[PDB]
Amino acid sequence: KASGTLREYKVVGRCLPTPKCRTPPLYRMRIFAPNHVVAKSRFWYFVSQLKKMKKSSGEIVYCGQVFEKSPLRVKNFGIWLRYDSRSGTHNMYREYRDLTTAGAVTQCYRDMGARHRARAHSIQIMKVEEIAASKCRRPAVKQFHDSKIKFPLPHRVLRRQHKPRFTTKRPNTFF
Amino acid sequence: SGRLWSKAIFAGYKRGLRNQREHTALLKIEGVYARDETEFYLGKRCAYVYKAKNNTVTPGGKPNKTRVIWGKVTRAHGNSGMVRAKFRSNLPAKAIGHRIRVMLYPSRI
Amino acid sequence: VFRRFVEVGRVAYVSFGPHAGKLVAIVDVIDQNRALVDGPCTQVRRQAMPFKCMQLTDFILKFPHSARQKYVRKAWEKADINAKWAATRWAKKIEAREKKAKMTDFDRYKVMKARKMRNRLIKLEVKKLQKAALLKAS
Amino acid sequence: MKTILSNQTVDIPENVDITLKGRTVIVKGPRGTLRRDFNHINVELSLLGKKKKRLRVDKWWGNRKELATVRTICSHVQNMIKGVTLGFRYKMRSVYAHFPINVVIQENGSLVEIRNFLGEKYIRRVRMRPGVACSVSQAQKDELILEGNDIELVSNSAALIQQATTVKNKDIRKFLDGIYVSEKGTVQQA
Amino acid sequence: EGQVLVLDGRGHLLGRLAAIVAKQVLLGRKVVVVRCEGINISGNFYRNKLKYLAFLRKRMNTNPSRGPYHFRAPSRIFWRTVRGMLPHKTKRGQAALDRLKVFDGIPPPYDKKKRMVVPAALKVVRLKPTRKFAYLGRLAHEVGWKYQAVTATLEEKRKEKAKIHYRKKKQLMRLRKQAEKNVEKKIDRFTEVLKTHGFLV
RNA sequence: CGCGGAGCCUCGGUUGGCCUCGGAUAGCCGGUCCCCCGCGGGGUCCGGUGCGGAGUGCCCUUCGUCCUGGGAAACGGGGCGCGGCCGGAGAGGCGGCCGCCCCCUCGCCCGUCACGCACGCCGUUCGUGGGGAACCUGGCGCUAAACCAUUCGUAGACGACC
RNA sequence: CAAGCGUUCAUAGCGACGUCGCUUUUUGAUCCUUCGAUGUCGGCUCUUCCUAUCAUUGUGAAGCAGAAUUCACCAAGCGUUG
RNA sequence: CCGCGGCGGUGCGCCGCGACCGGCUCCGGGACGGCUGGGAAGGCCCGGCGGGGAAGGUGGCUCGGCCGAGUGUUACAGCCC
Ligand SMILES: [Mg+2]
Ligand SMILES: [Mg+2]
Ligand SMILES: [Mg+2]
Ligand SMILES: [Mg+2]
Ligand SMILES: [Mg+2]
Repeated sequence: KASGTLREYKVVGRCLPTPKCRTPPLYRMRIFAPNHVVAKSRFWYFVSQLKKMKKSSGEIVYCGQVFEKSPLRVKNFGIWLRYDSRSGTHNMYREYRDLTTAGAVTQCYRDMGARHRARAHSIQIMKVEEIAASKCRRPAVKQFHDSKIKFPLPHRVLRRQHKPRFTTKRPNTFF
Repeated sequence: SGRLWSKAIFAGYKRGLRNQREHTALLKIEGVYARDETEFYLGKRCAYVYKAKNNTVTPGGKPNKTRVIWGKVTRAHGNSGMVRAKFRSNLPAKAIGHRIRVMLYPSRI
Repeated sequence: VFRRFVEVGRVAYVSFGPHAGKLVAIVDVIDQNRALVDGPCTQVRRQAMPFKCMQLTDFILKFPHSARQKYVRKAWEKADINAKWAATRWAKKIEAREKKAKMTDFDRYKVMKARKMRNRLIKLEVKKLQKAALLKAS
Repeated sequence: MKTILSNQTVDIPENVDITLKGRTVIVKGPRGTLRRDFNHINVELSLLGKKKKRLRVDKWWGNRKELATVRTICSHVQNMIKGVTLGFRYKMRSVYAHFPINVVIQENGSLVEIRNFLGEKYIRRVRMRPGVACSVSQAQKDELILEGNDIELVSNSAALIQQATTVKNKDIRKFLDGIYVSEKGTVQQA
Repeated sequence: EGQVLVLDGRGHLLGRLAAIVAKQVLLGRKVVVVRCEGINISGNFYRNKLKYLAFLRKRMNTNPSRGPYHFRAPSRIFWRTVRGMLPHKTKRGQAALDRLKVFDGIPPPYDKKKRMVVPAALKVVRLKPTRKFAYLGRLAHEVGWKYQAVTATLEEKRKEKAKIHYRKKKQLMRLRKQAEKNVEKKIDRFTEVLKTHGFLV
């Protein structure tokens, strides 16, 4: 796996029917990836760990986007996680405060990169779930979280440092 | 009585790093720092202009001391508003970091 | 000391990006670089928008912190931004840049002339003020 | 993790009048006037209390290590206020077995002159900083009094003579001689 | 742009500037960097001193008068850094360096010219405010300048002078503005045509 | 020094911009009624600007020629026009400011006519009295030193040096 | 890491059974270069560099009272002889 | 010879133009299909049913000229969700 900006390529797939068992079960995984072709591939990595199921012996029935029910409304995304460190393999609760499940983990994958040097091909999402106000543990998130919430954008650099690559005026950064 | 010939520098000829390819020159036009910017400069005539020592003929004139390799802008060259231009004869390297004179007169407005 | 307190409801002019040069009410703050942003009457959907691409104004308005379009439709509409903006010094030096780029070679020939004689009628008075400033010194 | 806000109010008394030039705080009370620049630390110093009741230091888009400093500025300001109201007094009591450490101040404060520490012929001299008035005490035997408005200045100067007076090539477990600070206090107590 | 450039070194970043200088030197543009004492460097004071002293030990053992020349003045130091970003073995590289010109303090002609500033090499922009630094002035001193004191006292003398001009120039603008108001009905249908296509609003 | 006539060559260019200090979780400017200092400087108060409009996103000045016969504008400009007093030294090289002669009347609107209209074509326009190397006019000044040879040694291989 | 010694006490000073490294001033392996042969051991003289600090400067240790002594840091500034 | 009429070759030397075509590299438009017969949103309202932050609120405290501003709590809706 790599990345781009992730999307919920949700998927169900049966283990194709033998003469002995004619109506084997079906199973939606929230496979959670950059396009179809991998999000197909990613249930079967994932199902092949859980069930005794395989790309020969199966079929994807339905693969398709699940696409956000509330994408104009900010939300407190938690994520029972699992990864593989250079040492062992480790579980995590983590919170991202984006407004869209996918974009919320899009974060996570970019932080596991940064806060741990964990690459996507090592990570496993157990399950994302949006959380209410309370029942958030991470003070990073637990502050954006109020009503009379208040900023200045203190030491705002200029970008456009090459439009006028030179100038007479020195810049400004108080605004 | 002024520019017309609009101001530009000749930067290098199109090159890799352990190669260089002397057909196509790289032209640094003044006041154009984006690849969006540069679609005007496409197609335009340009001229590396000199004097050199012996006299030479001049259309609408008497024999002058001035000569020119006489060319044309093909296309843009990377994000920053550089341009690639191939003149009729190849440019003489002496000109590196000198003027060339990109005109307007094959305008397309 | 600052004076522009990224609230729920700082009007922000979008410096740049897909919606450049439009005003936008910051509905609510998502994160440490991203807001939930909406410009009802300036034609900008409720969407996420970063603090780096937006600069912010002395103006506030008073929807509350996840109000739903209809309610930021109002509070903008009365309070009246799109008239109060346009009496600002922003709006008049924007809509000046605008008018220089938007200027035919004719217009520019006129100005060349109009300036020149302005700059003489201004100069002769400055010369005359130094005469009076020198006679005052005497 | 960056913390959206941290702040602290210093409660300024009725005696004193602080007036901050941007970031640079100046403080004038009864005793004198002090100044100090926080042109490093980078915070927002407001003087919110009208009449004149509060210095408030903000900090604002700050991670852990600058959040520290909110409180440190807040301190060097209290520490100024105490200095320009009350004024500080570090006492330092000379200590020995044998050779009497023999102190003698020599312009006003300024030169603190020390014969005989441990029988040494070299007469240690020590300058004070500006605004630090040293003086030999009374009502006690071997005891200096360093008076000044500025903590910073008064306690280098303690330490300068406390450190000028150090033994070498011995057991400083045993050789417990020299001059050292016994009591950090104030001139006026209230 | 055209013509001679003058860059005011203060508040810039030693190499970040020099890369920008050196690009334009190679495009035939004449640059004149001024006031190189003021030029400043990322990393803390000592770090870069220690890094300079490392330079000074680098030295051609079998004869040193051949070996590297560790010039001490900031002008010279910067030159070096620009030069390392030119192909200075070759003719265009030496022809380039000649288009450069670099001073400590700010001299005749160049006192008397307005002068520019590369924001993309400018320290306030490029650096974070919670980071440490050297001024190439103080660095240059502790490495073997003789002339931090002099270029101080001269620049103080120049600053005092320049301030006079700034104030007299300030006084002409006050006359311009008062004379606009003292003649605003025989330029009141020219100023119109200015503000209509943007100019002067 | 001025101002004159030809000609090898070596090139780059093709309006200028004549100025604070610096801050950056801050600045810019005004005005002071008031206060202190040396027309200025410092202070305090208020009033404006501050994604900056006495903004390098900037300002200025013009760019086919002259006619003449209205208005707007009217003492502006010139004669390498001419003397005196400044100020400027970091490696000045430039300003600045005062008499007198002669000459001219120009920026913006307009009438009104004109300029080889070369019959769709290229190095067009200037910084150009460039830089440098050779030669034709007047006035005023000028008016050698160096090296060899010799001598000396304070120095020595010879060279070098006193 | 740490079982011990050190009157007592792990670790002032030491430190077993184990275990992780450097280093190329020891010898081995190896046989990459040279057999149209690069002078093959020591001594003298003379430079310069390193630190893997024996002295000295400034320091922190000690089971340092002094005296004397070892442990360690910056440190290679000048020393190392007949 | 004057035609430079019609045909066949070229250009002395420097050049410019045009319209087909091949290959490219770009740039403007405009119309549709599908999809959890797309999610989301808007407007208009209406009639309902619930929950949280939190009030045109109340209240403890502060700061300013009953009003304006700050914090603290129960939570109905006279805001919003
Ligand atoms: Mg020419
Ligand atoms: Mg001892
Ligand atoms: Mg024991
Ligand atoms: Mg041999
Ligand atoms: Mg060592």
